[PDB]
Formats: sequence, structure tokens, C-alpha cells
Amino acid sequence: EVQLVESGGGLVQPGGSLRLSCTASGFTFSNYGFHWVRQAPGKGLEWVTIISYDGITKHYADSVKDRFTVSRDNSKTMVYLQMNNLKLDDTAVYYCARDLGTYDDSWGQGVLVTV
Amino acid sequence: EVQLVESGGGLVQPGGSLRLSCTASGFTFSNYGFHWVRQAPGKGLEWVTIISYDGITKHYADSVKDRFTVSRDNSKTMVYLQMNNLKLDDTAVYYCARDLGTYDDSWGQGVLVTVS
Amino acid sequence: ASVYAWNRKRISNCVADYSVLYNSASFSTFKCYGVSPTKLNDLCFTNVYADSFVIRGDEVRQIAPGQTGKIADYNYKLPDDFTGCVIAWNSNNLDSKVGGNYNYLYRLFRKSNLKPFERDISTEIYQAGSTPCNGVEGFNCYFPLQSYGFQPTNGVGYQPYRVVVLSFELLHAPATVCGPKKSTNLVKNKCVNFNFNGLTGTGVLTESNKKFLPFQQFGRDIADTTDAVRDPQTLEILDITPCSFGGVSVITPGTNTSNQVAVLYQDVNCTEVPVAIHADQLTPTWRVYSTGSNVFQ
Amino acid sequence: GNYNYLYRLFRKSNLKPFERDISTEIYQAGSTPCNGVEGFNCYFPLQSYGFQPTNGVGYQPYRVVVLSFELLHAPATVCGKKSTNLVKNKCVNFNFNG
Amino acid sequence: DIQMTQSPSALSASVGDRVTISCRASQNIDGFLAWYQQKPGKAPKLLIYAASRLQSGIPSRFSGSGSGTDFTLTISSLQPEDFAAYYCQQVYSAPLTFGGGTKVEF
Amino acid sequence: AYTNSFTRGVYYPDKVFRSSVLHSTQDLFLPFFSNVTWFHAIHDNPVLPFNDGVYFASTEKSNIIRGWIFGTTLDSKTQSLLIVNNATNVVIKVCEFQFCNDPFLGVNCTFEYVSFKNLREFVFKNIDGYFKIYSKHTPINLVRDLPQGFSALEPLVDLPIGINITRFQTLLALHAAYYVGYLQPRTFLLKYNENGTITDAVDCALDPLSETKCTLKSFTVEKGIYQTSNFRVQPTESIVRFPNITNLCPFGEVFNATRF
Repeated sequence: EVQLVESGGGLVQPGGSLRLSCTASGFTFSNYGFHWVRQAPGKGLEWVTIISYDGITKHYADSVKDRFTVSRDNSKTMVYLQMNNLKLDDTAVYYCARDLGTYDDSWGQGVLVTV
Repeated sequence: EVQLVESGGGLVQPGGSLRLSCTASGFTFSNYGFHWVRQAPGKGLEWVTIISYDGITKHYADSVKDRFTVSRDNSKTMVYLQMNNLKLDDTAVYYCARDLGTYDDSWGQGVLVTVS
Repeated sequence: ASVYAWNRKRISNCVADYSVLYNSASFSTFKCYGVSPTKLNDLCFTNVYADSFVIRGDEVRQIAPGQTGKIADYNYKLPDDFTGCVIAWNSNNLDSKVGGNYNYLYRLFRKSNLKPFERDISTEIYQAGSTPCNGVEGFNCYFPLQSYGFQPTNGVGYQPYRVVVLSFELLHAPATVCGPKKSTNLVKNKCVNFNFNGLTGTGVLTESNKKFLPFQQFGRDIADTTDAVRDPQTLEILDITPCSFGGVSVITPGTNTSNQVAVLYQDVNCTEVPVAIHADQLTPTWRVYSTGSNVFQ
Repeated sequence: GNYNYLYRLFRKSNLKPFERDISTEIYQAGSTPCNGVEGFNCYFPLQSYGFQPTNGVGYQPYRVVVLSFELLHAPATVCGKKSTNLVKNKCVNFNFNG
Repeated sequence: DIQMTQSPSALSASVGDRVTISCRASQNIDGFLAWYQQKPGKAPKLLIYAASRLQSGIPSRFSGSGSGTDFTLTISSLQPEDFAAYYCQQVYSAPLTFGGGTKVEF
Repeated sequence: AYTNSFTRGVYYPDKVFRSSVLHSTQDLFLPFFSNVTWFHAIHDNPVLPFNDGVYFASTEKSNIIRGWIFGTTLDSKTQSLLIVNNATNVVIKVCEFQFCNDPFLGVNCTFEYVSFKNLREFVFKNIDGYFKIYSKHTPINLVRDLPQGFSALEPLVDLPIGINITRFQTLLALHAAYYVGYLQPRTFLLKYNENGTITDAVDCALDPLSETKCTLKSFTVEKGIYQTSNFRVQPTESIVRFPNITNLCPFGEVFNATRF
């Protein structure tokens, strides 16, 4: 059916650059827009960013914007979220999300990112 | 019509500081970006430097980089090509051209610069 | 022209060759809304408006009916209702130069969204903040228009694109703007479907002895149908004669006496009889014979 | 935007009634042949609707179901009234298969 | 950067004779080239902008042709005014080196 | 000053060619013996109502009259059709201009078009915003008035101006009288020769014999009694009868009621 596997989350020093590559399989990657959702420890879920299916239109949270940049490659089927000037509050288990809030909703196992 | 006139070119000692003036008339100087070109005697033209319409961003030719500077004043409607560490090779007739390589391109009459 | 001050040119009292635009290369998008993209070139319109501007490729996708974008909201607005073709071609070669090109600029900030087919050329400082700008740059105040940056190295997504939007309006008016026809060739002494200057009929066309007055175009018949026509390209009168028609009568002795039959086509010469469009050839189907030797005029 | 819903922007001729075309062949609007690849005045036939929550009501997605009904002397299986005992030899109003 | 050179070693032809000049780039500059004609002791005059479309105020005889690295300019008929140096530059690179150039002559 | 029409100014209604036949047509036409107004320009150019159809008859030895102005306002407020004939070229432009009460010439234009010894006859009709001009030039030996003869005006040009014309004036160079007759919708029986030129016409409403000719469809009428039309008495006045009550219905109370 739909399988999402996230690669690239690891321990980082504050102010470091970390890129998380969400890898898709089992569907046409280009057709569906992708979302990133972080889960801070002992806190509720926090949506990070949404890239569109075309990828020209990218939206971000106010805190997320100017520090986090999202991108995708249709050929490689991977969504890359790039985080810069990382802080201790950034630490969370980010999850790849596809078509949030709709019948096409998918979920990613997630990777723990620690700053 | 667009008229471009050049001045400030004269004989200079090697290593001297010589500054050129690019006159602008008949158009909005501030709106249009400006470029500087030189032609050595019995040689092809050589582009020296460019300056943006606002003057914030500047690029220089690799040979003349760090020795030749360019500045402009929007109020005075003139672009100035400061030349330092001048050499015998540098000797050329300097033509100031606006909006190079486009339909808008115009060419100045030019002023001879000699280094001997 | 710059997108915010888009330039509108009225096209009227001429024949519009849309096909030449179709033939012309480098047109990245040729999308027609409401009007058919092809074969509706002939259709006549009261006026044609050409709106010209230079925008980025993402802005090019933005400029369509019922699309929300910064370029749509604050520069050029397309209504859903209008029937028109939006044409965009890549302009990287001539619209870009070293150090950027300031020639084309767009409006970052406007107080309200632009109404359809409305241009705002105001350069007044945008009052985002509660404090007034006062006509000078201030905190929370920025110039409405931000210059586009066009560079040759700049990627295709950010490359300049030249867009001409054609707007077609139909009203209670002459509709002089139109599209011409190929006009084929004259065929004479053969039954044909003929269109002469929008007048349609089915008949044989022959040379006509009668001479019309110079302004006069067509002859008169009792039905108000044409008895003669003047060709538009060459001012020669052509007589109109109907294609051969008649009743078909089967002369039969009683079925008890015989199954043999004879057929009398009405008011037709026997030369036209072989082309009677009988479904089968050399077999007596529908018609008793067409090539039969027992033929009497 | 939701890319799943698509419509055919370009087709050579108008479709016949109750006819479905699934072809993805490039449309040769330009005089030059497309040759199966994108080119000047050559476009993919199907264009995706841009579907957004904030989108205007005119541009909002609408689910459409078209029902076709056949009136014939055939068995007429799809009846959807309550049957009553047959009455014979006296004049009566009758409904048989509609 | 993209170094511009000129193909013809020499250029002499009489008045009324069709002449041809060529300008090839070192790397692919796409349609980013401008043709020029400079008379002795005169400002250069841009004959063609983008190297395929004629500049305003330039006689119809001058033509722009070529695409990509290759570029050519053709003059239908020569005249005394026509004889001069010619040059080609590429706007596709921020560092700019003009074409060497040749002197069309009578 | 007034003159009779003298059965002049009839025009070809359509581009159809008809031969050796009598055709009845109903369209705006100049009624026979109409008291056409006479304007003198010797030793008088008021704005005149277009009335949908105008017939212009100018008799000029030295071709003093040059053109006409057609517009709803004609004061440059709205687009005013302009025809000016100078030398061999006639210029037709819809752009607004200001004009004098009497034009004297020394001896924004969405549409642009370029082309007493003699009598010049012109018919102007605006239908579906198409300015149609019918022109016939006939030599005249009578200085005084129009000839009592039949001439059929041929269409010169059809303009796609698409603007209303309530009123028209005339521009003439001053160092040639003109006659204006308003067209009225009328049924006319038209005679066509074998060549297709109109030779004569009958105005049906003019007299009872003309009604008989129109009904028979023949210029010649045989002896007999012919039923032509039905006479109707016309109402002298309009009488409106209504209740005298001045009370106003309480629509406002229903519409502006606070709670329905």
C-alpha cells in the first residue's frame, strides 16, 4: 500500500545543519503533496511545513520559517527538510506526512532528532 | 534620444590613480544599470566593470579585480570608473555603455586613456 | 510593459489570423478559456483587447481565471466569465542582462485586491502599519512596487516570460473582428454544396449570361433563394440550377401475373440514371436496372 | 492543491455521447509534430484541477452522479410500488412494470 | 569565462557585395549575444540584440542568425558606411570578454 | 422655404438583383411629394434631427458642401461620426470634435475609413449600428429646385460605426443650397428592368390608386372595384380612470418588520 521511511535524523550540536530525507514507496510520489509533523517529547503534535505536489508553493510555521527549508525530488521520490540554527526546543521526533486531513492520509514511522 | 559622453581620460603615470566620468542625458539614469568597457589600441574591446542601477551590487573583470573600482551618484547622473595600479597594458579608449547586450544598449563616444 | 501597468491595445476593423499565432514557435502556453483553442478562429467578436506584461513562470501559472496569487491580486486580475486566450513565451534572451534587469517590476503590496481588468499605477507607500507613511519610507511602510530580478544564469522557474492576454468581447455591435476562410476553388457543371459570402445552397453552378449591377451580389427567386450568384474573388455571375431530382415510379403488372417490373425515373435524362446511388452494383436492387439495354427516354 | 482530479484540456474532436477517452497522447496544436514529447505548442492533454479549501465556490470540487433510465418493453428489472392481487373480468386501472 | 573569438581571418569586399562574418562562443551562451559595428574613432554601434533580432535604427541589410554557441551576421549589400570593425559580446556570464573582431574593408 | 420631393431619392433596399419583376418592400423611404425643408447658403447650417433616416439633396455649382457630422450630442461629449471630403479622398472617423454653429473653411478614432450643374443625393440610415449611405449623382439643368423625375440611389458604403445618431449637421467651406427630407417607414412597389436598375416606384400610402397598384402588384390597373385596405377611426384622446383614494399601502411595514 503506502510505505514511508524517514532517513537522516541524528544528534546535532546547536546551530548545526541537519537534513531529513523522507523516502516514499508504493505510489506516484509527484501526485501527492507532503507534510512534516514534529512531536516534541511530552508535548502535543506540532506541524512543521507543507510542500505542494508541484513543489513551487511551500508554506511554513512562523517559528519554522527562515530557519527550516523544505524540498522534494520527484525522480528520487524523497522529501528533504533542511534545518539550520537548530535549538534545544527544536528537539522532537519528526514524522513524514502525506495528504494530511484527507482520505489519502499516510504516516511515517519517524526519526528522533536531538539537539 | 539617449546621449552618453565620457570624460576624465588623460595621460597618467604607471601606478597612478585616474578616475573617469560617464555623462548621462535624455533618460532616467537611476532606473538603468550602467556598464564600463575599454578598447586597447589595435585590440578587441575589453569589459572592465559593471554597476547596478542602485549601485549596491558591483562586479569587476578578473584582470582588473581589486585594482579598478566603480561608483555612481544618482543625483549627479554620472558613473565613475576609478582606476588604480595602472599599467602600460591597461592603456585603452574607455567607452561607457548603458544596458549592454540588449535593445536598450547605447554607446558613449569614449575618452582616450594613456598610461606611459 | 511592466505587469502592474499592463498595456491594453484595442484590435478592431480587421481580420484576425489566430492560426499564425498557433503556427509561431516558442509559445510555452497557449490556453484558451471559454473559446475553443482551435477551429473557433473564424468566429467574429466585437472587439479584441491585447494585454501585455512580463512576469515570472510561477506568475504565468497564476494568471488564469479563478486563480489566487500575488500577481493576480495586486497586478493583473482575470475574471472567470471572460472568453480569452492567454499566451506566454520565454523571454530570457532579451529581458535579462548582467547584474539584473530593473525594467520590469511588480507590486508586492496593495491595500485591496484588484478588480478584474483594472490597472493600478499608484506608487504611494504601503501603509501596513497603523502609523501613516506620510509619503516617505517608514517603519512598517514599504514601496508598493518591487523590481523583478532577471538574470541569464537565473533558473527557468525564475526566468522572465512575455505574456499577451487576448480578451474577446461580444456585444450588440457589428463584430468586425473575425477570421477568414481558405475559400477553396470554383467548381462548375457539377452538383455541389456552395457557400458564397455566407449564403449556402446545393446546386449546379454554370456560367450566367445575366449581368448584375456592380453593388448587386445575388439573383432573386420566388422562394427568396438564389437563382444566380456573383463570385466574390472574380466578379462573374454564376447561374444556380438544382441538382437532378424526380420521383421513382415502379410500373408493375399484377404479382399473380408476373414479378417483372419496370421503373420510370421522373424528369431525368438517362445519363444521370447510372449514378442513382443504388446500394448494389450489377444486381437488380432497389432499381430494376441502371445499365440495362431496355432504356427508353 | 489536489492533483488527483483531472480534466482533458485538449482533444482533437468533440466526444460522442457516453464515450470515454483515456488517451494521454500529446496534442499537436502547433504545426510541427509533437513526436510524443513536449514541444512548442505541444501540451499534455489532461490538466489537473487546482482544488483548495479556501478556493471560491465556483472553483470548488463537486461530486456528480448521472443516472441513466431505460424505458423499454424488456423485463424492466429495476422497478423500485407494492404489488396487489390480480383482478380479472371487471374494468380496473392497472400498472404492469410501470 | 566564455571567451569570444571571430572566425574570419580577413575581411575585404567591394561595395554592393554580400559579406558574411561569424562569431562562436567557447561555451554555450544560448541566445545571449550582441553584434556590434565600430567605425574608426567612433562609438561602437550594436547591430543586433540577442543575435537574432534587428536593433532599432539599424539598416535592414544587417541580419541576425545562429543559435547557441554558433552565431553569424550577414549583410545583404555593402556600402562605404558599412566598412568598419565588428564585435560580438556575450551577456550570459558576469565576467565579459568581447569578440576579437575583424575590419570589413573596401 | 420648402419644396416637394418630386418622386426623387428612392434607393436600392438590398444587394439582390431582380429582373423584369415588380418587388414590394417595406423599409424607411422618402414619401412622395414630401415637403422637404430648404436651407440656403448664399450671400444656414443648424443641427437637424436624424430621425433614423435622412435624405440629403445638395445642388452645388462649385461643390461647396464637403461633409456631414453625425452624433447623438455632436458637441464632443460623446463619439461623433465625421465624414469630410477633401480633394479625391473621403475621410470617415468616429472621434469627437468641437464644431461651429456655421462651418466656415477658407477656399480616439476607433474607426477610420478612407476612399447648379449637378445634383448630389444621399440617403443616411443607421440600423443595427450600421451607417449606410446611398449615393446617386445626376446632372441637373434646373437651378431652382429638384427635377420631377425618378432616380434610384445606389449604396456607396456600409459603415460599422455602431453608435447612435440623434442629430446631424453639415460642414461646407465658405469663401450651394441643400434639401433635407426625413425618411418614414413605408411600403414601396419597385419596378426592375432586365438590367436590374430600378426605373420607377409606387408609394402605397400616397393615394387610393397607389394602394390599388400595390395590392394588384402591377403598375397598370384594370377597370373594376378592388378591396385595398380597412379604414379605422383613430382614438382622439386617452382616458385613464382609477379610484380616487390617496392612501398608501403598508408595504413598508411588511418589508421592514423587525421579526418575521
